[PDB]
Amino acid sequence: NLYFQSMDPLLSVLMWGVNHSINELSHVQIPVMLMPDDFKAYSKIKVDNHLFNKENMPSHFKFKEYCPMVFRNLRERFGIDDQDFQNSLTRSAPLPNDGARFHTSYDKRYIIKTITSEDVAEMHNILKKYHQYIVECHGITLLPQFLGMYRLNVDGVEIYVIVTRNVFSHRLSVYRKYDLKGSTVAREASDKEKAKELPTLKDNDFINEGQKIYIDDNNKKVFLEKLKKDVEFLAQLKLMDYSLLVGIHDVERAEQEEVECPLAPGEFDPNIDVYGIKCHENSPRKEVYFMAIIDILTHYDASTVNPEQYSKRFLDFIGHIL
Amino acid sequence: LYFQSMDPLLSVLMWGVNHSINELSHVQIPVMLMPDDFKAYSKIKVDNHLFNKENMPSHFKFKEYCPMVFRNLRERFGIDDQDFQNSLTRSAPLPNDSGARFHTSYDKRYIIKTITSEDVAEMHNILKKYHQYIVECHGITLLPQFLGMYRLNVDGVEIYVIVTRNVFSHRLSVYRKYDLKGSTVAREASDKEKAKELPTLKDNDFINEGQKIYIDDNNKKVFLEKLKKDVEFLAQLKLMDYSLLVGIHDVERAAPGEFDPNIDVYGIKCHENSPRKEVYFMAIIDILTHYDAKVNPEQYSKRFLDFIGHIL
Ligand SMILES: CC[C@@H](Nc1c(C#N)c(-c2ccc(-c3cccc(Cl)c3F)cc2)nc2cnccc12)C(N)=O
Ligand SMILES: CC[C@@H](Nc1c(C#N)c(-c2ccc(-c3cccc(Cl)c3F)cc2)nc2cnccc12)C(N)=O
Repeated sequence: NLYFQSMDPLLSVLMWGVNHSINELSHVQIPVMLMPDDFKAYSKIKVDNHLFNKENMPSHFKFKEYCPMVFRNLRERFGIDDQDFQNSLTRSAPLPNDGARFHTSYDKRYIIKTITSEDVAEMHNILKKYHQYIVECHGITLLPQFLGMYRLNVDGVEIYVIVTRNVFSHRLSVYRKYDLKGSTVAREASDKEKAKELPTLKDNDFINEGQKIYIDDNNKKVFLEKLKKDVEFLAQLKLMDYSLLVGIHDVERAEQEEVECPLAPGEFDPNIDVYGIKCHENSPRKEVYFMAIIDILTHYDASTVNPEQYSKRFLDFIGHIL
Repeated sequence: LYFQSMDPLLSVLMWGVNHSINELSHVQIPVMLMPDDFKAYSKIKVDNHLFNKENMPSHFKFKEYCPMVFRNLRERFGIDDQDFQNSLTRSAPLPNDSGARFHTSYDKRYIIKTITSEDVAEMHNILKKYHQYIVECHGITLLPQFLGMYRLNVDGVEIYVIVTRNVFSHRLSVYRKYDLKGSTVAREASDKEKAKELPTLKDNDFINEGQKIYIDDNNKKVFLEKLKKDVEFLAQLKLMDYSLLVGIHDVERAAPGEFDPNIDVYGIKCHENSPRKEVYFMAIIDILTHYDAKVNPEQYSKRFLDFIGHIL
């Protein structure tokens, strides 16, 4: 059964705190609708164990959840059941990707990131507009899905954490990934980065490697129409420096790595892998693309391009590569 | 389940038991308890801002004493942790009446009583010997079954709480109830006490009413043999001032007269030749008075056993 053990005590507190948060909400009514107070709310928990569970958990920790009712409503609006979320974040420890550091949930559904107190403050600044935007697009958006936000304290180490939905497939592997922005001199992966297993490539890598993305005219028009709305919303909030993250699944590469070791090859569940787009019938390779916006929370007040200019250049760059 | 109550302390108790048991489901059942488990505790302090402001208090603390020991006790007494959690939280405990106050779980399986910090210290003082006594008698005893001990804090007020098992049936009504000590001293329920629906009657009430408990020779032997061993243990811990609690169920006022002895563990049916079809619920309560509060514990125990033997 579930002990929340880790060598990383901050991961043990995160798994414990998500378990607690979700069980607590099981004892709080789902309201007709969110109110203003729900956007300034928190729950704080301080645990002090003495000679109790001293093996599998730290004895002294704090866990704080920001606006629990709002993130619960956001999970529901993005089609995520709270018990599934709880199992994803607690049944086995999140895995490190190894400042660039992130974790993935064990089942690769969710991304966990350490954020600053400035981030948390900016999150509260946008949370009402973000929530209403999610309402009006019926949860259909390329924006990050913010699913939970927490503060952890153990051993005198304080961190803030955000949980988002993975852009990539929980099952289909990515052999190539790009963080894309536009209009940035020398924006390309370092030598050390390109030497890794799965490098995070960037704008000049995408251009200089001849990267194409083969989606049909309909999927392109639907995708670019969402991007425009989402990026216009970000520019209204005065946000900038966001990326399009692009993951490519190569069906025949994935297949050759199985032979070394029921959805058909290249098929995915669009209710789980929500950012997936199939290639068109004339791709030179059978590929599946995963594409969405990440990393939105830079406010213009914090060469300085303005958010209008950033949004136009970004849309122009993505439009010119597809 | 929102743990709502007019009494904030009851919400905290229900939230706390709920949290306690869920937490223990994330903790291994040890091969055996160790000395540290008898000096252990869990503390949680909750501070909510504009969250769950309707059901629950926004600021509270909950401490569980020796959670590993009370979990083991619950198992040794044939109690599943999810049934226990259910009994204490599906619906608020009900107050007996209104120091003498107690609550009953909503399903009448358990007793919840506010105790002093002095009680909490004396429970820690006896708990290793009590646990090892429960091991030795295989959970067969008329002692109080100590199932959980806690400290609650809400809105400036702090209380300590013990949970025990109901001596009485979760189903069968008691029409008559005695607190018996064998004090040759005066022990009579008050006129106020006696005006109630169910008075707590005492030694001299039992004598003056000529109350009879008709048990067959085998049940009485087994019962007095347990009582002897239990009372000799109490005297060895230098505990005194405990009572036999006796509840009488009247079957004719009505299958009638039957009960599950895995739930109502203190039930004993009457002699077939009893002039009334009764069922008796009898066990020891209220053991935590140490002689060091200064008739001695040996004398108390012998005078106690003699009186119970006297009445059957
Ligand atoms: C390039 C990104 C990296 N992987 C990430 C990645 C990160 N880091 C993120 C991510 C980025 C930034 C933030 C974030 C920062 C500050 C404040 C707030 Cl509120 C935030 F939300 C959260 C999550 N999301 C991903 C989604 N799916 C797949 C891969 C992803 C990688 N190297 O592959
Ligand atoms: C006769 C007393 C009352 N009913 C009680 C009753 C009480 N009070 C108790 C009880 C008494 C004392 C304590 C107690 C005090 C101090 C410290 C510690 Cl550690 C204790 F455990 C706990 C529980 N147990 C009962 C069991 N079954 C049926 C009726 C019961 C009643 N009036 O009916």
